[PDB]
Amino acid sequence: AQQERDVRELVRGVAGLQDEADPNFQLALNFAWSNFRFHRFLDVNSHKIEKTIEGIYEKFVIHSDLSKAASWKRLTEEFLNADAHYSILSLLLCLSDSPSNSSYVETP
Amino acid sequence: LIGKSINFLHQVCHDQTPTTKTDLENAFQGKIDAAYFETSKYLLDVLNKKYSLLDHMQAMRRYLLLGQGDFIRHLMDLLKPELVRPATTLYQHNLTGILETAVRATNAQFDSPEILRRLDVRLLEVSPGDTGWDVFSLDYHVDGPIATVFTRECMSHYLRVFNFLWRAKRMEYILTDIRKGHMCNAKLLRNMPEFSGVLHQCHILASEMVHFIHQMQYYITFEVLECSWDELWNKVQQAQDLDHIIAAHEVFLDTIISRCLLDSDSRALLNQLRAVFDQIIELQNAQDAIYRAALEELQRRLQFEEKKKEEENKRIGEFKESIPKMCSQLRILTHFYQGIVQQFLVLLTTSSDESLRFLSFRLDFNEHYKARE
Amino acid sequence: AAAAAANLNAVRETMDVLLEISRILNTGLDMETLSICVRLCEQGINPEALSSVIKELRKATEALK
Repeated sequence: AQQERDVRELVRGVAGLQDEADPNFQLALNFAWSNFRFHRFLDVNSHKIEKTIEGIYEKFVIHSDLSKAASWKRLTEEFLNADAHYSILSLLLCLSDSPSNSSYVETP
Repeated sequence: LIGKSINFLHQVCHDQTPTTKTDLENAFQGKIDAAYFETSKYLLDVLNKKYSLLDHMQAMRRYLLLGQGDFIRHLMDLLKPELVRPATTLYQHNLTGILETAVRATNAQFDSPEILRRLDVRLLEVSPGDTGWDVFSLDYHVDGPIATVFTRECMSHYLRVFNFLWRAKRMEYILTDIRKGHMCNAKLLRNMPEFSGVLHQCHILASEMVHFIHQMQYYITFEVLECSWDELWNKVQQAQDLDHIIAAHEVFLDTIISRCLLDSDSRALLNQLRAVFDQIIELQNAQDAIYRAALEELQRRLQFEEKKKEEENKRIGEFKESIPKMCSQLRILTHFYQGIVQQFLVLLTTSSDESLRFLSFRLDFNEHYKARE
Repeated sequence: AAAAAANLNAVRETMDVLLEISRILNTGLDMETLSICVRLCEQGINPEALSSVIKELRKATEALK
């Protein structure tokens, strides 16, 4: 119930389709749910996600980005304390990754 | 110290001469110094010959500190077309063999198989983004008894300095490609009365980049890997303890971190230095952005001559439209670069006591930035 | 009660942690869209399934340009 409204709002936000009476909204939604029900991936391996997180930290340390390395270790260690964790992490990881070298600018 | 040395000599090296040999009527000052002498001297000898500590250091300068130069340029020269293509379709299979062609061509081929075996490729910390030029790294594996002098935490320093001196030696080659484009193309553009201005403006702007990428790159040569190498070579060549090797090795790495811009305080200076890495790849594109229009038309003009065997007046006209925008753009780029390098120098003056202070006098003799202050 | 309202505060704090994680990985997501993705991950789904869709609609917003 909540999940259906969630997939609606994801189409609205991500695709920029704020009118549900657009046929493109319903086509993107049908695409979304059909992709969701096409089970084709293995389940998330928490250990591989952990290894990837550590490797991101090492890449930060290698490039002498000390504030981003300290931030990265700090945020990942706080988040991993109270499955879905590794899911969201992997999700973000594959989603763009784009300027992982850039965009440091650690405000907090 | 003595008991640790003789226990290490049994449990690790496994080469044994069996039973290696007022206070309380004073036998201590007689026994202990002789024992200390014999034990430590044998331990140093057997570690530098049975597992060869020194030959690894010489290939840690040539390979990891990139100080060889012949291998390093010819390797990267053969490695350019791979790195220009994005790194998701690049693997170790294509790394090790082009390394091998470089190795058989260069001075590396004569050397011992141990140090050559211990150089092998690695991928730089694989993460999506398709950064083709960034994905390459050397992993030097130490798994002997000498691992204790070449521990994994100071190899990380080797990796970091290798990374910075990968970026810089990439940019230098981009720059000399610009300089090569000048000496190849411009003897064809002497037949242009209008592009002469903008190409000449690029000639003038380029030499400041060349200069900035050759003053830093002689400070990095002759004070970062020539003085540091010497003082380290002294402090290894005399040293008469395992501790004495290790505790000079560590601070040699730290001192080179202080000489370059990779300290926690000199991050601000490193940002200024990265802003010169912006402009060089910018100017590289602009130089070819000339030729893809400018050189392109003259062949078309030749074919227009073959037609005859009013159109081209408009090609003159659209160029007299195009030239001022490109020239003024180049002007603003020049201003921007000079201003940010002045901002680099003004923070540079008081950072460290001597090392970074000397760099100010290297990068400016002319005192252009006393007359542009 | 109170600790049930301290928990809604501690989830918003963890969400701000995720907001910095979102930008240092450089995702296109922000506070609004990731709020949807969290509830979806509560219901259970492949993250590789959600991400391919988001990779599609972020590039199918240029068919709505």
